Amino acid sequence: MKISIVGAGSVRFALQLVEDIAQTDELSREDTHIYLMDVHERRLNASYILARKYVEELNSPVKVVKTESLDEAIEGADFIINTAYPYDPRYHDSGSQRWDEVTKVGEKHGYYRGIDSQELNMVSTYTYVLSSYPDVKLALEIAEKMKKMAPKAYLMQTANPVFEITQAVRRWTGANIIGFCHGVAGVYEVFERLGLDPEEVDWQVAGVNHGIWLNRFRYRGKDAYPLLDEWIEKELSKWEPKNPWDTQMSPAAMDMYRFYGMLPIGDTVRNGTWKYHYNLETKKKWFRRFGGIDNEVERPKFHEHLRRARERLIKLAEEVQENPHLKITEKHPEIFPKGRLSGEQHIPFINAIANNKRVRLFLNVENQGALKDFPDDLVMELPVWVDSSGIHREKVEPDLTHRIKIFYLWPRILRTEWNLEAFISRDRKVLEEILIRDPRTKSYEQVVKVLDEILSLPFNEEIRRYYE
Amino acid sequence: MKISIVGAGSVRFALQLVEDIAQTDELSREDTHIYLMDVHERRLNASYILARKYVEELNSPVKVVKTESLDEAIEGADFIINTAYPYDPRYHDSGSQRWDEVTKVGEKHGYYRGIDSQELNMVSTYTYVLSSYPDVKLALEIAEKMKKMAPKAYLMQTANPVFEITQAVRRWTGANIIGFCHGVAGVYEVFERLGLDPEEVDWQVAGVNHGIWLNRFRYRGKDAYPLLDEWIEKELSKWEPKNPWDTQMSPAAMDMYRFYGMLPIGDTVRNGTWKYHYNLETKKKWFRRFGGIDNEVERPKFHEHLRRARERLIKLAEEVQENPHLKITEKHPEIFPKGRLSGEQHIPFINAIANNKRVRLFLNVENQGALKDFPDDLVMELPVWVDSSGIHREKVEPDLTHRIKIFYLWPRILRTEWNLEAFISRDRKVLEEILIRDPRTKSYEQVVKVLDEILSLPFNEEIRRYYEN
Ligand SMILES: [Mn+2]
Ligand SMILES: [Mn+2]
Repeated sequence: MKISIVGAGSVRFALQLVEDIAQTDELSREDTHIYLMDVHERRLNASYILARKYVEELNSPVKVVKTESLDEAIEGADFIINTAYPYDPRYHDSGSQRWDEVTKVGEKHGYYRGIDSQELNMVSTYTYVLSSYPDVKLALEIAEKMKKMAPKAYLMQTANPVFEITQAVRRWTGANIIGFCHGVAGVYEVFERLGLDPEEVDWQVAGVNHGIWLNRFRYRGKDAYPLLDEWIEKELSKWEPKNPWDTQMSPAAMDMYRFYGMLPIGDTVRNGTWKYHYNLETKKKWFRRFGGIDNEVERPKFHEHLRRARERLIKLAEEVQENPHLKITEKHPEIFPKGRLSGEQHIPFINAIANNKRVRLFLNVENQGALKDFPDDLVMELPVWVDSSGIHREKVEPDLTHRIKIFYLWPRILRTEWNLEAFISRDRKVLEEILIRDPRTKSYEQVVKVLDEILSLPFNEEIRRYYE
Repeated sequence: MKISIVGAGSVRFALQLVEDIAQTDELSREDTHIYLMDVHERRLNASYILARKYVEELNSPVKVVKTESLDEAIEGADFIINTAYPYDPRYHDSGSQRWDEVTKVGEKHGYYRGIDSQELNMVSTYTYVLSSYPDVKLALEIAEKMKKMAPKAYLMQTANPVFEITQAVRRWTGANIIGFCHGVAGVYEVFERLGLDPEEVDWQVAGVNHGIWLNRFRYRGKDAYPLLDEWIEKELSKWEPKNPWDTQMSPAAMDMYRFYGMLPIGDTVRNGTWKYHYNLETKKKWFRRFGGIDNEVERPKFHEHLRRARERLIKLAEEVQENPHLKITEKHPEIFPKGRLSGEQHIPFINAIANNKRVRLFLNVENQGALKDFPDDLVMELPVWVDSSGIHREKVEPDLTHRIKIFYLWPRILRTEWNLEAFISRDRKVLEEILIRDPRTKSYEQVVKVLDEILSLPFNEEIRRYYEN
């Protein structure tokens, strides 16, 4: 089989994908070809060398290939993983650096954390100038190529905005796309914090990408929510975040639980109303110490760490290339483990589809009735069981609460429709209309000016012309 | 037949209803009984005397009765017209005055035009502290009474919020309510400005209460929107409103037309985004001279005007009580016309249901498939044909645009659900959550304080306790 990783320049992630493949029995065979593709020659090479080296040390028969041709990566593929984050190397070092520059423009026009930060949509680098033109455009191009050169492949969309893109591709191309995100892993924080063994809990989450809720939580044959209530009464007050990313049991999470009736899970906790996000001091009240990860201090700090980690991997690539005796699985155990899968859903999905290794996943697929009061065709993030017969929606029960539907999911669904409309219409009036619905907007003149300046940045030339 | 007017203390409207009934040939009969009910004795009395006086001057066999009892008004009714605007007379002269005071508290806390003014919801006196407790409570009470004591009657809801109340009554009691509003009449304004004969226009509107769109506009066999475009290019810049209410052809309405692809009709124009409403100066840019009717200047002024008109009718009632020879149809023809219906929808509806006089109306009724992409059970404002077999939904064609659905109607529907949840949940957190979605909210502490003060007002004690555990 042929597994293609588009955007392999994202080195650490591409490596953890390869590692997961080489460590998976059913997939660790001679006829498993992994194609690594990216336009960035040096980042691609670093992933390539560290990937081949890793499989050699693991003694895995898997073949690793690299290429700079999208078409070559796609042709005849069985699985295509889209993790690309387009950017202009003349102006920026990465997509996240471009997002950061635009965010700063927004901030000077009075939009704290940028125009792309909206109610229920605070997750950083999720959308770009609202309609995410570069990311949607690329996914659509991949989807259309896949329909002709790889008619049986799954497009595994990991690049953001996952919700908008999966929905756009489905609606406009009919391509075989499935959105992947792993905010569901926040549920293990909850179990731990409450002193529960994960394998003794009967749970389910459902909702929308970065918008999922613990609809079922049961322990020793009963509702386990009373246990959370106890923890809130006794432990919430003294809760402290272990790092900027640590929000699952935060005051914001529990305030949302109090209102909605179920606990928001994972990135859902980041995606709250402005109640929790007005400014950095408000964020520190609701997430404590760091103010979470989506703020002016922590986010640029995170991106810088990413950049450095990547540059270390590139250097390490150089090392192994000159000293073929280097043992990376010994030198750097955390980056190159041998008994530890990443925990990411991508490779289990592949093993499930190809090899009938049945597993429960949480993926962005069309609703088709799983959630009542939502359209069949709406892409949602659902519990599904996957095997070689395909993707089977688990019955969602109990249902999501009324408040979650009317106050959280529906408003998020409408924003998806607004962002999609902003992309397809090529109409600047839609971009304006979105900002007019933005609580931070104080005047129409403000809306016009922030968009004028953002669309006039030199690296946004194509986007500016698109809306002209 | 028994036609009950609940809230007949709203003198001029109650008279308009009586007048239409008396001038309707199939309803002018001695077994047509019009009950006027209201807890306000003076006002009820004035409606009562002027009503009986008018039906005499017309020689109608219609019987007019007055009662301060809700139960008596409802018992055995065939049609119940709820036009009540509940208010505590210990504190205020009317519902409007109460709304005005609360609005000022909100403005003091930084909410221009009050917390009850929200995006797509600028119409003054439409909701009251978001959940409209007094008005929703009353409608529900009437609904349950009606199901028991008037099992076949129609509840014709006129009092606001019509959308919220109609939906709530349908969902929680399943009672036989239909919502009535007259925004659709802005369409004739469009025809007049374009120089078109109202009788030779093929038109349709659809959407939601105070949220309707001119989805079909055809003239002499051709889409007539090109004529609107023509008018915009030639006349818009010099357009001027005739009074604070004149907004149908405003720059606001046209700006919405340009974005959505269809013209907002009637009160829909008042119900825009904050783009047209940030402050009085912004209102004047988009609605010209007066800044429309929903502002700190024109609305109190209109409310005082109403109070003044009501008081003149009460004084006239006295005049007639002490001079049975006065002919009020002569003294004030404008107020007491003959051979001239108001143009309102309520009495034609009654004539259609009762006597099979078939008529096309625009009413709030369950969607039931009329509009694609909306639930069957959602209450919407639809073109319907009415007769003794009931309500027949006209085919809606052309469809409402995508933008109208995703940017206007759906956001409007969600707000109705928010407002409903704010009522039945008895939960103050829901009132808070709504203000948290509000642009003029700058902090949570602001939200807490504005609701605290509003709920602590002496006349809001019932609501205050309702929201307490
Ligand atoms: Mn994610
Ligand atoms: Mn109305």
